[PDB]
Amino acid sequence: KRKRIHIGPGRAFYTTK
Amino acid sequence: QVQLVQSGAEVKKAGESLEISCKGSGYTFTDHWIAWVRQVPGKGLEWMGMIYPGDSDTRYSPSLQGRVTMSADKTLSTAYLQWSRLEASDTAMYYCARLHYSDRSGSYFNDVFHMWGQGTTVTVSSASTKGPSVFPLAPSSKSTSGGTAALGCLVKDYFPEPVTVSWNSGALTSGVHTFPAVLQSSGLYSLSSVVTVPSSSLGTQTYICNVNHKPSNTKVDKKVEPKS
Amino acid sequence: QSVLTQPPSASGTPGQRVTISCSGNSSNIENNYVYWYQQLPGSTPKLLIFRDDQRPSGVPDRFSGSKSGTSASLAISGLRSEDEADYYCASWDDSRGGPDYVFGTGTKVTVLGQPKANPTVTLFPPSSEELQANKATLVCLISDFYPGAVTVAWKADGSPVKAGVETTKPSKQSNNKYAASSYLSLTPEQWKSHRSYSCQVTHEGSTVEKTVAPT
Repeated sequence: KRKRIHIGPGRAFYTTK
Repeated sequence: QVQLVQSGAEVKKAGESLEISCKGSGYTFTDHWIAWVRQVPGKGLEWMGMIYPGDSDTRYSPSLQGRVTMSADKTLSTAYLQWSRLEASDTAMYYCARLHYSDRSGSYFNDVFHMWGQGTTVTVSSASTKGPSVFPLAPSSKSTSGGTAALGCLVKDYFPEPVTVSWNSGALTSGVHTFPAVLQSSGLYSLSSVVTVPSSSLGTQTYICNVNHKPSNTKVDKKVEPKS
Repeated sequence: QSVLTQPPSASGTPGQRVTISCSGNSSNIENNYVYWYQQLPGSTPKLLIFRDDQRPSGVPDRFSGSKSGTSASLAISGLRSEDEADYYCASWDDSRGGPDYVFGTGTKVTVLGQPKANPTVTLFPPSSEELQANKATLVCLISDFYPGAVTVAWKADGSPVKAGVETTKPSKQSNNKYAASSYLSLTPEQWKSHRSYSCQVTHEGSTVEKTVAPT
């Protein structure tokens, strides 16, 4: 979902979904 | 009004199981991560990990021994911090915090712990009822400072709180410092009471501290002297 | 590893400006976002800044965030008595395959309401009668200092000891200065074995030391 966490510039986890 | 409201104080004994909760309302609860934060009295904040209400995925702090877990009910929109078997060092304040912020220009941040709960305070005792031992803190060269000397009473190994102290049956009331109690790893308390007195009188005056501990119905008198 | 290092305490005159460092690693702050929290005595932490330097609406612009390289700073301008609180930094560590949150060690900010004062130490060794009961305790008494924030450290001979130490939160007195107490727990064996034990107290960059031997 929007379970997406963005940890810094150009950096994420749980990108899908 | 987006809201995270927690469950409230729990006093427990070592070995007992426990749950605490955190209920989000006024938003889609299953949208955003919830995290748990621990704070031992007097120490700082520690991340315990997090739960995703959507699909109940969890991520645990590397130092969560596996006694403590997290769960989430989509029905009641609530998150849970769980223990199988509490121990002494679980004693802390526990906050829950939801991972989301929105500034007034509609912008959407997904990594920001803006909303917090009021905390759930949790106490765990690992000790029976014990009256205290008292030991004298003798005045000495290293203790005396000009015409002045410090002597004390070490009141130790007691449970629960409090204890009371007085000197020379109350007659002496100055300058008397009775410090706050300390919690040992044994589950038992200790505290120190000190008085400063004139050093001219150290070999002619008597000093007795009086210790009273009601939960165990014990009274103790100790004479504090120099050393011969 | 995983520890964001903050100075224990920091201070400022009213209307002045104080800054707090926050020091970490390439695994965290260097490339990852940073956040700051204010925690008033008795109360729930409040988010002051997010993503290095942005402040939520409702937060004054005298709180200011910066980051460069392996470290970060919280600028507090226009220092008021209500800013007197605990400050924690935080960010994400990725040493492992996922997003771990981590808080800094914490920084106690006192707003000067009087003049500074270094502490006085008195250290009592274990008494004969505690030794006879086959127990030993060193009592270290720390008194008349300001601001109300110290670090205490014990040493056997000349080396640190962290086993069986507890310290009290400083509180206020009949000279309007702070006092606290620290305890070291030992076996008559340990006590008898070593040359000395020392109680050692750091306060706004000054260290005082008092020392005892079993003779």
